[PDB]
Amino acid sequence: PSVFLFPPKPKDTLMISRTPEVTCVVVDVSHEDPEVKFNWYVDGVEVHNAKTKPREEQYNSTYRVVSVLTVLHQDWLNGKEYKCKVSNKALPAPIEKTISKAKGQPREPQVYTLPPSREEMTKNQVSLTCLVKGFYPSDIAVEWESNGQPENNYKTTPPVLDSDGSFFLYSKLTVDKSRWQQGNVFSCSVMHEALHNHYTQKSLSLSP
Amino acid sequence: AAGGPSVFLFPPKPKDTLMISRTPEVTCVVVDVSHEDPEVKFNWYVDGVEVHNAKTKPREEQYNSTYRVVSVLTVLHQDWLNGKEYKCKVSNKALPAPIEKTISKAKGQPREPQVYTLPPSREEMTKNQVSLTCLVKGFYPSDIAVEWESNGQPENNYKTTPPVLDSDGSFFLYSKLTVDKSRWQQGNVFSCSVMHEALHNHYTQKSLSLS
Ligand SMILES: *[C@@H]1O[C@H](CO[C@@H]2O[C@@H](C)[C@@H](O)[C@@H](O)[C@@H]2O)[C@@H](O[C@@H]2O[C@H](CO)[C@@H](O[C@@H]3O[C@H](CO[C@H]4O[C@H](CO)[C@@H](O)[C@H](O)[C@@H]4O[C@@H]4O[C@H](CO)[C@@H](O)[C@H](O)[C@H]4NC(C)=O)[C@@H](O)[C@H](O[C@H]4O[C@H](CO)[C@@H](O)[C@H](O)[C@@H]4O[C@@H]4O[C@H](CO)[C@@H](O)[C@H](O)[C@H]4NC(C)=O)[C@@H]3O)[C@H](O)[C@H]2NC(C)=O)[C@H](O)[C@H]1NC(C)=O
Ligand SMILES: *[C@@H]1O[C@H](CO[C@@H]2O[C@@H](C)[C@@H](O)[C@@H](O)[C@@H]2O)[C@@H](O[C@@H]2O[C@H](CO)[C@@H](O[C@@H]3O[C@H](CO[C@H]4O[C@H](CO)[C@@H](O)[C@H](O)[C@@H]4O[C@@H]4O[C@H](CO)[C@@H](O)[C@H](O)[C@H]4NC(C)=O)[C@@H](O)[C@H](O[C@H]4O[C@H](CO)[C@@H](O)[C@H](O)[C@@H]4O[C@@H]4O[C@H](CO)[C@@H](O)[C@H](O)[C@H]4NC(C)=O)[C@@H]3O)[C@H](O)[C@H]2NC(C)=O)[C@H](O)[C@H]1NC(C)=O
Repeated sequence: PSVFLFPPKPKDTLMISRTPEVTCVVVDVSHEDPEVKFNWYVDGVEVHNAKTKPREEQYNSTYRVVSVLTVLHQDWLNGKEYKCKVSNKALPAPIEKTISKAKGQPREPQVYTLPPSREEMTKNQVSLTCLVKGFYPSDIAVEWESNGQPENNYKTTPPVLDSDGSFFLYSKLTVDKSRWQQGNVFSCSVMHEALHNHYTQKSLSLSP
Repeated sequence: AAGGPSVFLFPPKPKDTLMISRTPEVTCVVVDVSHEDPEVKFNWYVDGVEVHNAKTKPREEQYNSTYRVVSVLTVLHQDWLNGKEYKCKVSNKALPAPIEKTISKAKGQPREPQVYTLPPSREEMTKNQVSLTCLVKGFYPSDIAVEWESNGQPENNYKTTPPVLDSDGSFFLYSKLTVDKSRWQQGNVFSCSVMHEALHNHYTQKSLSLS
């Protein structure tokens, strides 16, 4: 009976309206004995606002069981540690796992939008590029929007270690050449802990 | 022998397979050859046919007090690019049966990358350093080589992202070259070179300069 501990999603830790959650999912719990207790700790203290979802049989007839702990944005961003502690009857030792935010002095990313190259204008789909460089540590969120809705067709590289010890990444958003040619404005939104309000937005549109 | 000698098979480097003036090599490396049983025999096979052009290196002693033997098979660019299988067979009397390893190019229909160069953002023109971007878009499979040069010489203060899987099943990546604002101001020309099996001549080069 083995444990997996998942951290809150970056964007949930960065925007205070959202709810960051730490997840403790126990997998491979027998029919034999299947009951399982969850106790949660922040810097070694007992918390009791965990919402635990009932046992779930897979096809592996083996049961999965999830305890979700809601956390405070500042506690996570300040580096506090979260331990999940699981008590099954199916092994003597109640067994445990910790996580916390990755360490490192925050570095503020620079965000730059780049129009498509003139060679791509022969195609009827074109690429809009968002470059995010100089950030540390690497937990980040990047998204594209237009006129207040999210834009589907994009993909973001994973962070890449630059020469100066900071990270960079690129996000490519693909759109119809027509929408670009009509002067539609597209925004790159970036969320990172070293930004003011943890948020910035840079716009991009067909220039005159 | 540690838990017996063990074998590792290394493919050629992509660039060597793609430029025909370079020499692509498959390398078979055997480690943990005991002092009691120090002889090792390589047999090479390409699509199940033995070849005899391999170049076997002496036999070098490691600090664990145990041997390392390397054999090097030169391969044909087009044989590798056509998907042929390379097979190393290693015999040593510390082993009950000979060990064999197989290697070959990543499979799948090739697709040609498009290469676009993007100048630095106007907002970056405040800083001392600016970023020149090479977008390489739509390629399959993912083995690729991307380099930056200026006046024939490499630049090397650049980083390439790994291939990212795109929505249409192909890959793309970006290559970022960081340059002194002054060299970009002077009109210095920079060039992104790409090597990939679906390019004409396996090669292309896109240039950008100021204005
Ligand atoms: C019975 O069948 C079920 C059915 O589930 C199956 O799920 C997938 C994999 C498909 O096969 C489905 O078709 C199928 O239905 C089995 O359930 C699976 O069990 C395995 C093993 O127990 C788990 O694999 C582990 O995965 C986690 C990370 O998984 C996330 O991403 C998965 C995509 O691959 C996704 O499917 C998962 O749902 C999970 O998603 C997370 O969900 C949480 C909460 O819901 C959420 O917060 C997140 O949004 C989301 N996160 C992500 C990233 O998507 C991982 O823990 C495991 O990796 C460990 O082991 C490797 C060995 O080293 C290593 O590569 C990893 O780094 C990690 O290793 C540990 O890492 C750290 C250091 O970094 C350290 O603590 C440790 O020292 C180190 N080493 C070890 C040994 O721990 C592994 O990849 C599946 O996730 C799980 N599926 C689901 C849906 O839960 C079940 O196991 C079967 N029973 C049997 C065989 O008995
Ligand atoms: C005794 O000593 C010897 C000699 O080692 C040297 O001397 C001692 C005294 C120390 O000082 C050492 O530090 C020193 O290295 C030991 O021999 C070592 O044995 C281990 C295994 O026990 C081998 O590990 C394998 O490593 C390869 C990658 O190795 C490259 O990179 C190393 C640097 O990181 C470098 O040291 C190697 O020389 C080799 O370098 C490459 O060389 C080629 C040509 O020679 C060159 O073209 C390349 O440019 C160059 N590259 C680099 C980066 O330098 C690794 O691939 C293996 O991983 C596979 O196997 C693992 C299990 O064995 C598995 O966990 C992995 O996931 C991985 O699995 C593979 O996955 C791929 C992809 O999916 C798949 O295609 C494969 O089928 C699959 N293969 C397998 C087997 O599953 C592996 O980790 C060391 O290379 C080797 N060292 C040397 C120098 O040869 C020995 O261990 C010592 N024994 C005792 C008892 O002490």
